[PDB]
Amino acid sequence: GQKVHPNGIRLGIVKPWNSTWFANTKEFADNLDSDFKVRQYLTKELAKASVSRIVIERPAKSIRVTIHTARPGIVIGKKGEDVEKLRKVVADIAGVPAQINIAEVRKPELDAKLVADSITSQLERRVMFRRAMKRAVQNAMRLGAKGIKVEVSGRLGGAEIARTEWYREGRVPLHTLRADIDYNTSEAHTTYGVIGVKVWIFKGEI
Amino acid sequence: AKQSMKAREVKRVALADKYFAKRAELKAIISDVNASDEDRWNAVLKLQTLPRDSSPSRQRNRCRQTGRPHGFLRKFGLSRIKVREAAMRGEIPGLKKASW
Amino acid sequence: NQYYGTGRRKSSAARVFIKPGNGKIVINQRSLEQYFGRETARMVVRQPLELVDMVEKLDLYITVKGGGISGQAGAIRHGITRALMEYDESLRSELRKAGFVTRDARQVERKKVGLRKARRRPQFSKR
Amino acid sequence: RIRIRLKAFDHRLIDQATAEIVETAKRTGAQVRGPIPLPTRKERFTVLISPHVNKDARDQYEIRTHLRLVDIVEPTEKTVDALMRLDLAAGVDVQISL
Amino acid sequence: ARIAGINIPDHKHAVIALTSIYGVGKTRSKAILAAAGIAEDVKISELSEGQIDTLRDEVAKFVVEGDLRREISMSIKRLMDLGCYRGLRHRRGLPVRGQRTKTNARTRKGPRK
Amino acid sequence: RRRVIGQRKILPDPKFGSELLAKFVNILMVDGKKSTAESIVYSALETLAQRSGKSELEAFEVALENVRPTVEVKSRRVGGSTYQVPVEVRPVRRNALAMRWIVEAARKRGDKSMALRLANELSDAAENKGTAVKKREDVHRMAEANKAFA
RNA sequence: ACUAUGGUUUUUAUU
RNA sequence: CUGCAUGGCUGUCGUCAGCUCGUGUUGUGAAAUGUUGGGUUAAGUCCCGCAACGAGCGCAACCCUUAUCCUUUGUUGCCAGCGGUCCGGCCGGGAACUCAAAGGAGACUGCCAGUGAUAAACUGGAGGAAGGUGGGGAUGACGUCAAGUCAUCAUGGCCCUUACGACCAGGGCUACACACGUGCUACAAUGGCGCAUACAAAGAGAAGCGACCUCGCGAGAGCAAGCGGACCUCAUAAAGUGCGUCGUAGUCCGGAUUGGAGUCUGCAACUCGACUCCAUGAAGUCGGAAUCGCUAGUAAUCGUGGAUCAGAAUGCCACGGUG
Repeated sequence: GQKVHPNGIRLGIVKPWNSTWFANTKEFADNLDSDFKVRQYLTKELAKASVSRIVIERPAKSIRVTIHTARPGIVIGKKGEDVEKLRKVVADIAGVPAQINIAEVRKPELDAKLVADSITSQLERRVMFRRAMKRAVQNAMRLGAKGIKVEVSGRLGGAEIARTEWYREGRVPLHTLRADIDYNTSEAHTTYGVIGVKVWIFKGEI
Repeated sequence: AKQSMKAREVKRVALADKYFAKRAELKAIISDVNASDEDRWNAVLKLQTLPRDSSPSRQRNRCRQTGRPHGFLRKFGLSRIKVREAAMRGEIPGLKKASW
Repeated sequence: NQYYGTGRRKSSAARVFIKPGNGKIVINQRSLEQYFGRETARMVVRQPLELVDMVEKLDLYITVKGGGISGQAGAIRHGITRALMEYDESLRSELRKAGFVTRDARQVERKKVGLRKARRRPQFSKR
Repeated sequence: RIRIRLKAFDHRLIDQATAEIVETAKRTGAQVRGPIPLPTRKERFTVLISPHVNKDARDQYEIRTHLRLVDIVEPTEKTVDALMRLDLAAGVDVQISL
Repeated sequence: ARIAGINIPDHKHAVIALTSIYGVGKTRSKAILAAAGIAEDVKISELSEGQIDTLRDEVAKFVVEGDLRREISMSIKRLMDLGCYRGLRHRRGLPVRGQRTKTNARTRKGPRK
Repeated sequence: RRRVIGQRKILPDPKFGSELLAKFVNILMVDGKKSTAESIVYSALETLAQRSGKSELEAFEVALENVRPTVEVKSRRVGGSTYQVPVEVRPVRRNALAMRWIVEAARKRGDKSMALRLANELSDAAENKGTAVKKREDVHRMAEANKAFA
């Protein structure tokens, strides 16, 4: 059996957490639930915003979010009023006044979340996944990768077959902690299953 | 987990804003032992034996993402079967896999 | 002139002080002859003091806290040694040859998961 | 004269936060009282890897927590105003009560 | 043998010498002595020194043997034909405080072959 | 099959002048109870006080000269057959075997108390008869019924 | 190295 | 309902050394050569060699912890010097030291001697706090068992929906035609009990831990300090030692069974709860064919916490003592 998330396993390399907030243990379940309340709404509303990562931060009676997108022009607009709307509604579920920081992605087709979008959206469009995946792999090795694996799972092309398919390029370490692999997992669902995808990107050792 | 269960759990948070003012004091009044074979609540006892979700029993924290009845841990504020997802997503501050 | 030595064993710690000129043998304000009156480790504190002949030439003071009594004794042997090897640098090599100057490595192990009694494994005979 | 209670989940964070508080405190007080390190707090956990099966398999996790106090020895209150006009390292909690 | 009552032990501790004969409890077996100035130490085997020949009526003036049995059977005096829980569980040799009969039941019926 | 180790060297006691006291307190020792070991150590020399001889400083170590180990039996399997061989005791371990045989009756006999069991058995020391002697006497049978080994 | 010795384990699913 | 229809998620051999790609050679090919052999290793590890030359993944290391010296420093932990001063880390203070935190250094088979292929490496030696894998822990390649989960989530099919729903008053899941596994205590004298007393670690603690003090044979209840963390409380750790005492007695032991009387939670405890105090009391004197765990602070074996939670664990996890 396969085990442990290929990036979540590396948090032990003294990495920071996806939200930083302080509260005494008797209110910890609700202070954590407030964190899910914002992360689940922001990810649901950024599902088609070309976003690669989201980080939350919750200072004392405050919330400060940092989101990375390849296309900030579909998150900001109207002299900043179209994001002033997003600021209004996140404060409505956070219960605190908000700040919203939008970072712009360069080389987005080298980032595991946006490389995964490039195949997940085309798998929903019933595109020939072996071609679409081969291009996504070679394009990553063109743009800045040193090794990559993209791996598809279940109902391959709607057929009565499970297994996995990938075709790996370059080098991708498995158990070397200086390797810093960029990772993502997605689902395309359609009407006949879940139709999953996984991706591992290697850029060089730390 | 049942939709009629969370309905009761949500109404229990609004109960905390209407019951602990005076009805929790009426529950103390009808639980008193000091008087014997004399009436003082004869018409209002059925007006206090009806409320029941105000009992300390029959409560569990439950999972706020799966409604799971058991598996809670006060140190995490999270149901045990959802910790391994959160700890890989980085969603709990200070938590790390180490061994020692 | 006062001399000092640290000593450690099984998470316990000893602070030992030595002075020239005959006198006391103190441990937590008590006598070193009497604090280890029956203790199985009662010679462990003596081995380095015998090597100069005790209670005839120097003065000894000890403070110890926490853990076991055989622990505190084995910590004291290093604490005495660390002061005595500066009080007599002609003994510094004698204490290396006796091994009393090396750090105690007998640290306690911790309970394993799937096991109940430290590292005794729960038994299994058949399927 | 006041302590500035600084809390974090990381040592190099709580120190690089301290590094601008002691720099502010020199801009608003000429000198500082210097370090207070504290014993670092740590908790361990043994978590089940299976939802219902395999009772003898538990994985070993930590939560480590950091605290600092700074301690201000100038009674001039010029640092406790500037502390609330300061860009500080991210992921910490700061409190003051005279 | 059989000097303190119906039970056979030869040499027995004086503060429990009246146990296992149906008439005295563990604390009563020591209290019965101090009301008569009788020694609470050294094991006894014979009717010497007044140590137990002084205790014959002080035991018998209370519920003993079948009279003790009849008193601890007051629990079922309204259940001597009505079988409701305790009734049937006493009209036959049966448990009344729960029994995990699938183990630990030899003691209820007789020893294993 | 590849872990290689040795033996821990031990010093004679400053009072008793012998290396026996440095090891024998770890023999018959159980549950970490070394103060019970330091409380039964040669305690039979009081139940043997009329049969002790001169100098109680050596009056237990002299018994090893009558425990007199000569051979130890090893039993191993080669192919399907288990075999047994009596081999002569080794130059330091001969003393360890005497130290093991001297406590064979210390609990496993009806005399009651360790000291009385041990004094009775230290008085069967010359002939070695009846109970608690099997491991001392029946090992010798194999070395007198066969003197042609390889 | 060679104990003196023993017969027998329902069926089926990566297309 | 179907995880032998699935995504996701998690075991096991094993942390075993193994799984592959490019190129050159071989064979019709499957495939081999490589990756086998030799010396060596913890090891496809490190040396050597030969039609094989190199590379990728696993393996060593990077993650976690701890052991030492050197230097500077510190809270509510510490107390060598110094001021105050009954003398008290108490006040002032110090950061010497236990400890704590940071800064720096240290280990490399580097050095000696054999062995061996003048290699790698082992064993021994020297120096060192540490030595050959420093001690003790994450980490699971490519495979096997179609392992397990439709019982988290998601989902194709199948089924119930004038229901098997879930609202409410309530059952059963602690029912035994018979044995084993697990946990555990006694049969003890190398013991047990009472009384005294030596030496603790770790952790939890705002409808909590609850002190002093009071009441209640006691469980528990009341007055009520402090604490949200090195504050104040759970809480004087028990084995160990010392005196007394037992002395094969089916035992002061050990209490299945069991009756009463109190305590506590709850809308409600009898069944199938916990705690306490009385009175009543069987077995157990040694164990069949057989079986299990540890290589060192380990096996032994007694103490102390944590989670869950209205109320109740002997199961789960965690830390000391002797050894």
